[PDB]
Amino acid sequence: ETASLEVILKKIAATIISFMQVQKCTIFIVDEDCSDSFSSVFHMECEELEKSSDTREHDANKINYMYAQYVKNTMEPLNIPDVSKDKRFPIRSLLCTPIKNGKKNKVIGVCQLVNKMEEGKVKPFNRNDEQFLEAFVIFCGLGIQNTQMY
Amino acid sequence: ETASLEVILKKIAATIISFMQVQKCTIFIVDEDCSDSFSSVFHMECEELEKSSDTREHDANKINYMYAQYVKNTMEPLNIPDVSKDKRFPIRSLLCTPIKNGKKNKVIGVCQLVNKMEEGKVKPFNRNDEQFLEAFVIFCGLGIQNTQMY
Amino acid sequence: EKGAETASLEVILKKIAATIISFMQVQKCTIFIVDEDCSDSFSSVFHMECEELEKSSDTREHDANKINYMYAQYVKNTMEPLNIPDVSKDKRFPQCIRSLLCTPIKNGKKNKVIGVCQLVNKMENTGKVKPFNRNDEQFLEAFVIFCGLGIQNTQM
Amino acid sequence: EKGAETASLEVILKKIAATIISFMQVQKCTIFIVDEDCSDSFSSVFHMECEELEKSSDTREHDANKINYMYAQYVKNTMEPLNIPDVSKDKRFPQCIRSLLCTPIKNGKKNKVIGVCQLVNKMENTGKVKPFNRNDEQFLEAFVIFCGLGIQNTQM
Repeated sequence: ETASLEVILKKIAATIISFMQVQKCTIFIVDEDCSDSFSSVFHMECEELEKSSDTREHDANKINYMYAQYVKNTMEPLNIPDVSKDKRFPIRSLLCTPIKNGKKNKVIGVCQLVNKMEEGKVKPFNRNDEQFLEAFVIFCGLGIQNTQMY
Repeated sequence: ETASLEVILKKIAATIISFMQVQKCTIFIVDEDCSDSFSSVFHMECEELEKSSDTREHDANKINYMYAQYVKNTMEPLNIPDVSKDKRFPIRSLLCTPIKNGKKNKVIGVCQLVNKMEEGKVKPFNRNDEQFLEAFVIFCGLGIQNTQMY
Repeated sequence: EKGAETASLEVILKKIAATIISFMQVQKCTIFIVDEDCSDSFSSVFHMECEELEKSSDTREHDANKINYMYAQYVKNTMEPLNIPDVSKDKRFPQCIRSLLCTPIKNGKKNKVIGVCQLVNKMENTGKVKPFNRNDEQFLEAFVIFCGLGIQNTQM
Repeated sequence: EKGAETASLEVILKKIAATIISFMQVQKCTIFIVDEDCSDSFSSVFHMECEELEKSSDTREHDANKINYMYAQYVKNTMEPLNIPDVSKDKRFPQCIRSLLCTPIKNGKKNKVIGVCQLVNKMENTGKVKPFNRNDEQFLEAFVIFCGLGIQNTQM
């Protein structure tokens, strides 16, 4: 049914982004019931958000970069089951994990993930997702380092 | 150099989104010069934006859905070289193309693309991109229709 | 429940191989899962590959005459798609069955073949291989139109 | 300028085949570009494929003993990676060269092999095949750790 429709939409966006070299794609599907509206609105984006002049410094100050510094700033996963209801900071569930380096020198990046979903609804990130993300950034860290030293 | 670094970042985000079933991913790379800031911030997302109750009707009214209705509402590509400087509507370059149906029955969707880029900078969408997008949505339209009738 | 964990795994294996290929720049990836039931064997061997088969500059005239390029040849000269249900059972071209759908890629003006798209073994959710149907044929006919444009922009 | 349009094309061809595979659910895609220089031949044949090779339930014990599963076997029993520069030139395992990097996938606790990752033909920008180096080996060693977790979550 619509699960199949929601899968094509993903494919179409990823494909168009690949072939055209655009940052954003949105697929609007005319709602069959209300022709004025959209039954599905599938969105995707890819972007390098900083090509500036530390102007990048001041961008870190911003409220959506919060959790990133919090994790760079702890060396430890941050896990927020429902963000609307959360009381440590002034879009729903969020996992965010330090990308560390080769021989645990220090921290070289952060993975934020937003809205784990159900294979369904939006969901919290569990200890098992954490463990998976932790194993994932190991190779990432090692890939990121190669693209400079070489 | 950083072009290679900007490519890994894309791969990492697409991969993490694939494996974890999240909507948003952001890869922060600690700026080597200012440890407080981010040298790169690579962002990606995938989302179904409407699972509601036409509540979807009122969502069409919104200012970022503008151009979508404009194209549903014309049957013709819309092409805006620099949006900040544009005078037809109250993020920069934008192409937006109707997804039509099998035997040109009517319109079943819209592709918005934002920010063509250079293989470099952000760029306008040309007549050639249009022609390419026009040929692209033909198979899309035919794929979208299959996931309902079947 | 136990066929539900196996379709799962295939998905992961494909993701794995696609991910590693993309990151590593290799032509071929094969992931073997050791059979839990006895450790001397593999319960899954998931293969994926990616490569350009014509790295030679003529010497291609000879290669084009290979047995495995016949469908391609047939579609190119004929200028129309070819649909075979079971490549073995077929009589004009000299168990587990194989299905084939081969479609021409044309120039905008549709009077000349500029390439060909050959697809093998349409699949069902972990289902068997099946024949390509008319929607399949319809769909690919629409798909190669934008392929032609892509390709042509590239040969500038 | 004219080798610049050819690396371009390979990129498009890979994108095409990946796109069509993904949309169509087929195991194999081959895109042929008709040689502009003479229409009887193909100047590019870009192949990509995707499939599970063990669809049988024992009968796998026999399959695991195939010649093309030896590296896999060797890595699994040995429990450590295997790196071959030119699979032909190599003497323990019974031109255009082939390079091979095969790494074990382990359980969290690292005392048992649960699968194996075999990579073939590391490539250079349209460059030739080359040997896998130590970074290659380092990188894959880090990559399979998360593979193990993925796989295991799947076998619940």
